[PDB]
Amino acid sequence: PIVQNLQGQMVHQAISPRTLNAWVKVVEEKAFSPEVIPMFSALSEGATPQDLNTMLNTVGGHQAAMQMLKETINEEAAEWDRLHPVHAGPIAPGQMREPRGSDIAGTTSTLQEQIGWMTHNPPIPVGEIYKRWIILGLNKIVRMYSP
Amino acid sequence: PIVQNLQGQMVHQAISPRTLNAWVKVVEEKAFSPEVIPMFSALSEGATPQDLNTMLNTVGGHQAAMQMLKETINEEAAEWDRLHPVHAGPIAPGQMREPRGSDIAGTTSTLQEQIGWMTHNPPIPVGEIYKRWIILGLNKIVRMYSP
Amino acid sequence: PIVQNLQGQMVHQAISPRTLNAWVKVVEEKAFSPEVIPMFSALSEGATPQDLNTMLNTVGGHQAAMQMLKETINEEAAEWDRLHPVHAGPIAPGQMREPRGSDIAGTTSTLQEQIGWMTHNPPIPVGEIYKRWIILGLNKIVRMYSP
Amino acid sequence: TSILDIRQGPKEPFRDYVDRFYKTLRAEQASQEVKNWMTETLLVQNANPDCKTILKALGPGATLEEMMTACQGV
Amino acid sequence: TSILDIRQGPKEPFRDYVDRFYKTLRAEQASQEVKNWMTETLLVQNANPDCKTILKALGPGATLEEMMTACQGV
Amino acid sequence: TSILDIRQGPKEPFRDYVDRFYKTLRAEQASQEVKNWMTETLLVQNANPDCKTILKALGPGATLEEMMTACQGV
Repeated sequence: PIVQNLQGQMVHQAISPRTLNAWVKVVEEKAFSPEVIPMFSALSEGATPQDLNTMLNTVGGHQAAMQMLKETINEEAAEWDRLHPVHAGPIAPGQMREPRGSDIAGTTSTLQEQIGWMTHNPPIPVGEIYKRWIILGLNKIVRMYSP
Repeated sequence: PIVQNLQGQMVHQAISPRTLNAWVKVVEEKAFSPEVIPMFSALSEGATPQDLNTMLNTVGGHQAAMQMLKETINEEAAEWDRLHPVHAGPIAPGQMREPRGSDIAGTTSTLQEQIGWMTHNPPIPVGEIYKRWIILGLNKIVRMYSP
Repeated sequence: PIVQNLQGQMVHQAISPRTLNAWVKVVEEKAFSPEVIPMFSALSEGATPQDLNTMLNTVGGHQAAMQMLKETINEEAAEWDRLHPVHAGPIAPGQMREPRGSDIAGTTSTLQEQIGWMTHNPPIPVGEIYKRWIILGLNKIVRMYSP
Repeated sequence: TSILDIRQGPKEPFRDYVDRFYKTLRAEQASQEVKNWMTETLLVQNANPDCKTILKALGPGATLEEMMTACQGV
Repeated sequence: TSILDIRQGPKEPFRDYVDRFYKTLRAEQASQEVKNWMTETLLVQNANPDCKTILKALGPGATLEEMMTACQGV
Repeated sequence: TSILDIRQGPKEPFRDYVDRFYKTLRAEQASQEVKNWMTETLLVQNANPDCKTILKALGPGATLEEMMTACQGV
């Protein structure tokens, strides 16, 4: 995640193993139950896309759901690209590039790039955009997996 | 929560997973028992409204009680708005806005706004107002759930 | 509790959840056994009255004993008020008020007031006065609960 | 399971039924106004005859602690 | 369960009953004076005949360690 | 249980008895001088005849390792 250091700057720090394991354990115990979404939300505080793929990729089991989510993440990403067209002409030397759906999904962007966008002024909340897609896709799952 | 840093200022820091899990475990084990209220009170030390909705939203089970509480929180909030009318004329550029019942419930306010009110001079104790509503609503529950 | 900060001043810091839980677990496991008293004493190091009511109020079970203790705490408090009369005339602007049995029990005093008395020069050990009442009342219990 | 399929048994305490209701209501995502409509309507409708009778005597304006204490002996 | 419904069994130790009493008393929120009235009154009244007999012999002014040691063999 | 009620069985090792003694002595709160008096007195007095006999042969001035090794075969 990207956290604020004592000095008063935003720097990246790694997520903790008993945080990781707590994510694992939630999924083990409460599967598709709604409490998973606030839980997720708390444990995703200050998290990167990269950390969010890590959390999704580290799941075991419920592979039908994991595929449905993936496909929702790509749909929501396809929709990001649709709604926000690429911008006019070449990229400025003085500036950094606008993200695509796949940069938001973490796929085409690097960590330093993910830190550029979030730490820069104005900052862009690429975590929160992926977060809604995850929560939206979580609703899809919850609604389906209701019996 | 909003905690004091080493430098001598009040800054926000996230709540810990084994704190979260301790909240979960209390509820699992002691359900509606009275010891839940001091316990709550200790674990809510320096907590935000936002953190208090997180704690309430992360409950599983006892949904009749969770609904009774919600409805108590809104009643107590409706009562906040009644007792404290909005103030005269437009909001000053030099000042920040007075809270409503829904800002106290965390709903209409943002975190930075919740930090403005609490850290500012004079500070306003929007946690402690929600805390009484929670404790009051906890009494309602305890009294009902006595057999 | 009130602890010394790195800067070299006495400031209040909250007690820890696995400290809280360790207090709970002791009581669960060893009930009225004598080892509870040194144990208590260690975990009450630098503790406030407020924290001591928190610890007593968070007990579950053994309610006959909890009531006997309460009633011992009030007796010992009644005795504090008896032995130490209130002082002559009005309270000075330059000074802070002398405690009563109920301020020692934490009841009539606020935290900032509890920090005033302990941090001020000379300091007054209102923790240690309540501590003896707790230990005395612990002897009463231990002696009764011997079979 | 659908919210319409939530019903009170002939021997089931209301209490255990109300818990089931706000759990299933907890998995409904509809507007609050619709969920208010569901609350006043469906809960009583699928309640058993003995309690149903009881709840009709509370009239309208009733709140959950009073409903829950009202159907306790049933 | 109501405080009036708290009573001592015919074979139940007083001790286990007194624990039940201050647990239920712990869920009563009444003025202290009323709760004092409940203490001296209801506790003895719903105590079993064998201990009840014992407690009548302690007279008034009695405290909990002396009541609790008084009804121990019963 | 009272300290006077602590006694050694006819088949009970002294050792298991001495443990019981300083546990109960651990719940006595009396002056040290009185507790010294209890140590030299009550321990031997409620000790069983076979070990009691043994302990009489150690004489006075004896310490706990020597008492504890003295009554080991008994």
